[PDB]
Amino acid sequence: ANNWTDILAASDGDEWAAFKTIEAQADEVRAGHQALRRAKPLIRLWMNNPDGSEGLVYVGRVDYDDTIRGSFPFKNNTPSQGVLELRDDNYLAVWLKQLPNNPELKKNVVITVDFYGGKKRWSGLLDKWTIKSKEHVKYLEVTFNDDLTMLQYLLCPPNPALPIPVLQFPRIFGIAGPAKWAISTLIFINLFRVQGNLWTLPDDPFNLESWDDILDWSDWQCFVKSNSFLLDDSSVWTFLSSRMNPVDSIIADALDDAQLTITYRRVLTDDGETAEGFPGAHGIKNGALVFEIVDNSNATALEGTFFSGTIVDGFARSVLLYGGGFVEDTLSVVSDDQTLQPDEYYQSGWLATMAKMPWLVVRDNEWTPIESSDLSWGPAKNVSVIVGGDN
Amino acid sequence: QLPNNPELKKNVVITVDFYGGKKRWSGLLDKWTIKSKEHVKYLEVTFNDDLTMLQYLLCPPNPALPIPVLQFPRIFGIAGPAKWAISTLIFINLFRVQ
Amino acid sequence: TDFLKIELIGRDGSHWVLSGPGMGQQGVTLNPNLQQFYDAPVKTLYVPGPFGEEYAGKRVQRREIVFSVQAYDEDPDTWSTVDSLWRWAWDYDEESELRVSTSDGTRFLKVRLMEEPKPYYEKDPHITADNPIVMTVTATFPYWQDEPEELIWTTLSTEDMTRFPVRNDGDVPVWLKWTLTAPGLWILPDFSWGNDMYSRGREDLGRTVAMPELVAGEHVSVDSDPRVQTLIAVNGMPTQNRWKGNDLLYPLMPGKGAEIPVQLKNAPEGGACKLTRPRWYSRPWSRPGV
Amino acid sequence: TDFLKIELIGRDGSHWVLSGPGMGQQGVTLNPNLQQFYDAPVKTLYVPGPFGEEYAGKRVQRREIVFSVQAYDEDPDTWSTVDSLWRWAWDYDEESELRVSTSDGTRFLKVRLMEEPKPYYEKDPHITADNPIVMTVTATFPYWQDEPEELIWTTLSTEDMTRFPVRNDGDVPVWLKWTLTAPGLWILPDFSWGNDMYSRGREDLGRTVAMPELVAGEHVSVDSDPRVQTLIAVNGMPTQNRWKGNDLLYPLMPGKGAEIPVQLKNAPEGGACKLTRPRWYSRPWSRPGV
Amino acid sequence: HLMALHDSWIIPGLHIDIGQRMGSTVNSKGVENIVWVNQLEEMTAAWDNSAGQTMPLSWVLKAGKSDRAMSIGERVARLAKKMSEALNNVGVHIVQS
Amino acid sequence: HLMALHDSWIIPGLHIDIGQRMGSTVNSKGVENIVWVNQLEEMTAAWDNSAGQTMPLSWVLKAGKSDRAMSIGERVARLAKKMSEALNNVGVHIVQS
Amino acid sequence: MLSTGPIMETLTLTVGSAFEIPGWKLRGEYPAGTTSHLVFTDAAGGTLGEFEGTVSAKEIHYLQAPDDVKNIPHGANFQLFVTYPSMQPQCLYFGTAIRKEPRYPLSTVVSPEDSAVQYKANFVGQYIGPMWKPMGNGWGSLGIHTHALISEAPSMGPNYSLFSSAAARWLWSMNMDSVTIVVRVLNVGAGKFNVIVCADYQMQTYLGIQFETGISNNKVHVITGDGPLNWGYQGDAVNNTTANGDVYTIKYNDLLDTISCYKGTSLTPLIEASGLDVPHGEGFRYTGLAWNTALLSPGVEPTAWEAKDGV
Amino acid sequence: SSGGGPAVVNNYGDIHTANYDEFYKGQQRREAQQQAPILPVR
Amino acid sequence: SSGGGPAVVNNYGDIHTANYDEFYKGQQRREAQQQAPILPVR
Amino acid sequence: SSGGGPAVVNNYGDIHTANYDEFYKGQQRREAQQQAPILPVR
Repeated sequence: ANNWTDILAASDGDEWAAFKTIEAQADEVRAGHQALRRAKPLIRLWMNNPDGSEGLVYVGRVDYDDTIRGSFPFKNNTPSQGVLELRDDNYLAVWLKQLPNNPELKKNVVITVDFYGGKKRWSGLLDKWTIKSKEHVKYLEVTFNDDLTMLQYLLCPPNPALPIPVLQFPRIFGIAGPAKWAISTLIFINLFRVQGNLWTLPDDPFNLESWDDILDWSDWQCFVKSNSFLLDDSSVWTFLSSRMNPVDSIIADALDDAQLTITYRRVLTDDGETAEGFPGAHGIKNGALVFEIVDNSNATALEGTFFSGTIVDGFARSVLLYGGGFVEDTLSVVSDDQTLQPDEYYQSGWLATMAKMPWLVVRDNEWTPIESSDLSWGPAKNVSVIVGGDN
Repeated sequence: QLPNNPELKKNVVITVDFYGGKKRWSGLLDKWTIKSKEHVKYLEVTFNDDLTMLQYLLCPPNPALPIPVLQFPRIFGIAGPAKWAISTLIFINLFRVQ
Repeated sequence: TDFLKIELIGRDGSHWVLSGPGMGQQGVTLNPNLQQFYDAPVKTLYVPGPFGEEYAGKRVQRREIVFSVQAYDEDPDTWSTVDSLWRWAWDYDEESELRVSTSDGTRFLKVRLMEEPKPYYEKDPHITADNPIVMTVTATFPYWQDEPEELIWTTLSTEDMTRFPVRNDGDVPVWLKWTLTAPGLWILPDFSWGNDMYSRGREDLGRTVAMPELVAGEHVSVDSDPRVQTLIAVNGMPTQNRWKGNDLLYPLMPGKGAEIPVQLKNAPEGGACKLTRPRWYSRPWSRPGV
Repeated sequence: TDFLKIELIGRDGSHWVLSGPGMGQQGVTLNPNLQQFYDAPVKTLYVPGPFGEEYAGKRVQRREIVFSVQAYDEDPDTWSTVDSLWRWAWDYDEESELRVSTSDGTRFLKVRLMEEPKPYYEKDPHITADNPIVMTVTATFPYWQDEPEELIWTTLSTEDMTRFPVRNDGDVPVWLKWTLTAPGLWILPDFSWGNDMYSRGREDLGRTVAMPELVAGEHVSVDSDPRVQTLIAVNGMPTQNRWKGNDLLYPLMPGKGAEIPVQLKNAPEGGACKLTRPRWYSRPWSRPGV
Repeated sequence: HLMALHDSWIIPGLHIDIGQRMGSTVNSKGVENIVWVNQLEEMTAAWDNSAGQTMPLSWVLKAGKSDRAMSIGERVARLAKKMSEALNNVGVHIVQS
Repeated sequence: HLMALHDSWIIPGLHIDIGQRMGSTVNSKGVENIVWVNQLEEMTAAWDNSAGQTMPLSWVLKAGKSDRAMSIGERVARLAKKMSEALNNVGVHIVQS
Repeated sequence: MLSTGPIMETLTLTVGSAFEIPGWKLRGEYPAGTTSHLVFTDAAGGTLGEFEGTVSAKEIHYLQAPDDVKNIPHGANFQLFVTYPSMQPQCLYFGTAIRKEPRYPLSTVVSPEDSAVQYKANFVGQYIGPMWKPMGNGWGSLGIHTHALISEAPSMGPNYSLFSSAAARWLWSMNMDSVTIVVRVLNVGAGKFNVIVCADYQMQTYLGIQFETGISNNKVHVITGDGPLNWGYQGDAVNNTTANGDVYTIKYNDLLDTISCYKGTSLTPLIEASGLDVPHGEGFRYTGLAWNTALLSPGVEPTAWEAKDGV
Repeated sequence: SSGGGPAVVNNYGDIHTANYDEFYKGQQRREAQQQAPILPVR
Repeated sequence: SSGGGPAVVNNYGDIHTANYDEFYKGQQRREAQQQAPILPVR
Repeated sequence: SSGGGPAVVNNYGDIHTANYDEFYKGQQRREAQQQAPILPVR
């Protein structure tokens, strides 16, 4: 906290010198931001342990300059495909090509692309590779599926706590509760079942005092972190039902309706990263995936959020008001908006957007740093909905 | 300005008259899109012709009775001259939805 | 001639006089036919219309200056030294200054190597010791500029107000910068100057925007230009995150000027303000515009 | 001229002097107008921005040198011998050396035949016995090189440490190669030298990377350049497999150098470390810069 | 049959309407005399006022229908429509357990 | 694997038939020695006699099959086929009320 | 061009050479009493030099010692005035003074590696901040403890919800081998608190001063690194009872090869050690802190941290 | 004059300046116009 | 003669006269041949 | 020199050498990246 008087005294009473000092500090902060923005990504390939144990094993690193092209999308609650093109003389390309016919190797490969020193990470399993010839010049085009595709291959039986070919009662499995807790709990129950149903399920999986401390979760490849049933702050509830439906298909409607986000992170303990907040979070192995349902939009919160605004007075805070039967929700504007700023906004080095206080407005004009491709609006279509069949 | 105007309803109808109204294409606004070609911005507007209303008009088993109470029989069946029966199904559904 | 002087200040700080009084004293002169050097390139936009095409706007393009220099010396070894120094004066990553001095003052353009230089004749250059280097440089910021006008207003009062005289004497709009000390809540002007880019020309004639309340030690720089983020604090705090979608929208239009008001409130120590007004021009020399 | 000497060492080791003192002794001289021979071709990237296009980076391109030679002799039989030898001095698969010697030293370029040569005039070449050959050679590595500097450090102690003096006198970054003997645990420097390509220019100023423990007979080559894999064991063992998502990321930036520390531990029979530092330049000749 | 009326005297909507039968010929050997009679199915009015490509208001007719000559995209879309409707019907005809 | 036999000595249909196993190699580093053995799945004979572009009768083989490397259009078509057949089967297995 | 004006010209200056304008360049008819003066100013207009010409019958000669012009930079703008008797001064030439001499960039510029650094840390904001890199136990091993029960400022320590030991490396490195650390620390309970200097990138080897407090183990050790969470005691311990708000200065002198710790404002080292077998130099100038407690509660923790180059 | 230069290049059609991006976008727009109304709302 | 004119433009390939409409129609026909026999009749 | 020749042909964009098959394959690859992960496995 260098006050103006202190800076002026350090500059010996020269206002111009003091302001040049302040300008130099601002310039160095801007330069740090620009370097962070323009930093090269870190592309690393990992493999399963050949002996069949847990923990991903480091294969190698692809240089950004040594790539031919790359494309990695991050989508909201949707699986995406990452594409990486390499020259066939590249050592990781050679390794990938020899992988199908190498009997000493497991056939699954994981890519991790780190932006901003691992703050942003795109991790995914290998989908395929293709040897493509452009004018007699061969290159390897490698396609990965992002780590949200595991929810397509995770499915919820009617009774996830019992053997499947014996008795699956009732006809469908239904779980009701706070939205984040229920989605995370469905995912966790199916993860438990597919890891083996070895132990007895407590009433609330995310009540960490219910789980024994002697239990070993290191063999799990996927984990789910969530708060307990009572501690969950999800304002709205949800009912999820399944009869051998895939988990993503079960939870898509609830995620859309509650504006929730699934975040996946592959914990590379070889990089020093750790995890907490879920059972067995201390003994997890390298490259284990962790899921978390978050409320990044904060639309259903009590204080509301920003749904609109103008460039001359910023955003406008609105709160959801539910009509008769809670089927319909409208927006009521907070005329006297007095929400406090997040404590993170007062911390040095913070850059993220808090859900309760959105701040990023991207303006397009004659002098704009972005290009706006297309903005499309369309009105609602059907006034009434009919759902049913047999009761 | 229509999406952000609170004094306006969000549905718009276009009528294109050929030959002094003898031929007419009328439809509801499906969407619009601001599109840029070489920093030059225009608006493309997509309308759906008025035959799309029949997609959103549906026939319940008993159009003459409340739906969440009792819809008997299992399916609704109307037989008659082709034009009369088609027009009659459409009219009964319009009556019910009005 | 003595009416125009052209210099290059390289990435390494070297000084070369390519044209004007004292040109060639460092061994390098400027050959004729230098292009995209005077007027800032601009492309105009047109939409289809009932009477052909309708004007849609203007966009300023980056400068692609192709020019030749001539490096000369009596002996080939000294020529080689001169050629190496000229090569060291240039880079791709960092920009070197190109200063044009006339009776209208000195205006500089920051240029970097767009591609590799093309040196020498068809034979080896040691035969002649007098060889041309063709340079394709580029100016990402295409406007010629002078040193900005800077003003300072410090105060000891908890609440105070001041007026900064401001005037755009150039032919292109300029974007103002502010340096604001902390603690304190600042009200900064964002006058439209009658500009109608947002269809709020005279609606925003006296627009003022309130910066977020700065905590102790959070001295901020508020740059209105679109190249850079608006609010940056010197202590790294995210000041703009607390600035709920607000921004400075209008530049200082050419021919416009006034006493723009700056207000300071809730400043127990009493803060200081600095205003920086750039001097951007589209031409190396031009008479002042009123 | 005596200020510049151009030589070729063919794929077969033949030595030709194309220009300078002793040119034409082997029968082949160099014709004027050779292109993309001096400056390394670099293309600069530009991305849209508020004032046109913003600089986005540079990409160095491979050299495509198109030049011409003249094979001459007094009699057609010996001319045919000379022309055959000149053709034998080149290949497509393997490269030949092209050296330039000046007062700044000797720098060489590895070049290969891009396409078939275009020899002779319109009539049969045995008439004149003095015919030109148009050569289109390419440099996959576009930087002129001098002989890399090699430093050897041998120790008999179990634990030891050394300071390798390293310095980049060229105008482009260079990538270091290490040859480490086994067994032993090696710690090698990966200093950023202020390079901010990973947003850690100051964080990695004194960065050191620990290689995996090497078993007996597992001598390693640790090449930092992107073309080669970082870790290669001479016995084929997957040494990189035990190295836990870690790598050498930083080249030696131009104008930087220090005594980089190399540490050896857990070495029952000592160990040897060899550091190879390339000397890369973008021009055949240039005065030293700093 | 696909036809494009450029400056022909035919006035779509006035002379012929959607669903009304009309004959058409193709100048190919062996079928010059034959007149293919189909009820008009589609007629599109299109124009482009752009300077680069200016195309005055023109009418394009399609007489008759065929799933064989339908584009693959249109075939897939129509199939998806029918399959979605049939899926809804089957799901509503499901008997509960 | 996709191959185009331009003037190779291989005779499709005579040397190799559809469904029969053949090996193929690709000149890519790390896999020169490997021979990918797949049963032949497709072979197309195509020619074009047009004056502009002219290709003699040439054969293109596709050995082995993969759902992953299938084109998106073909994947959608096959999925539509399977979905239509399954919808027919479910509808015919419906129990009447 | 109705009115007479100056001619834009240039001047040449050389270090170690006498500045001289020959008479045969300033011609003209100069009556007796004419005075010529040359004025050098900077970008702000401040006069950085003034000289008087030797006006003759038909020539003006300028000759100044090199020390007179050694302070005139390149780019400084000059103005030559000639004043006829009983007349106002008339400017003949104006322009810029360029320097034609060997150029020394390294003299003027200072490299970032050649700059003494000084870092501070307060922990008053109740957040770790981006300048501390957790070590030993990985990300999230650090935390801030309020100590609101007593009138004390927040301190930094291990994340006691997960770990009982931790290390933190200051993100940036020093620029000298000699280093001064000033830590104001609090003794909440039993524990061990290491101040770490001359550390490598991963904190594998370092010198350190360890303050240990407990039921009967209140003392100070000199330690060497065996990892971010392991250390080896060097020499004998020195008894020291740490109190809340105690300021300790750990100074490592490179030329003395000596790490010493002073308590408070004492002029005599509380502890001192020399000749430790730890690598020093480039790549071995990182610094940091470490904590180790038996119980899951704060022990000795630093409220205020300060580091500076040199001793 | 016109016959044998740019005026006959215009007769040639899209030999000189013509880009693929807007052509592909226009084809996609035409297909979207054809198929969008018949695509189900589900 | 041939090297350096239209005879090497032919080696360049589709730089001079070639229209996008026929290429798009041919690609559509290839896709239709590939996918039509496997599309259902419903 | 640059203005009025190939250096402005580059500004023109894909008027001279530019291929149709590679552009079509690139568009198909982008569409495949967009749509492949959401296609069913059946």
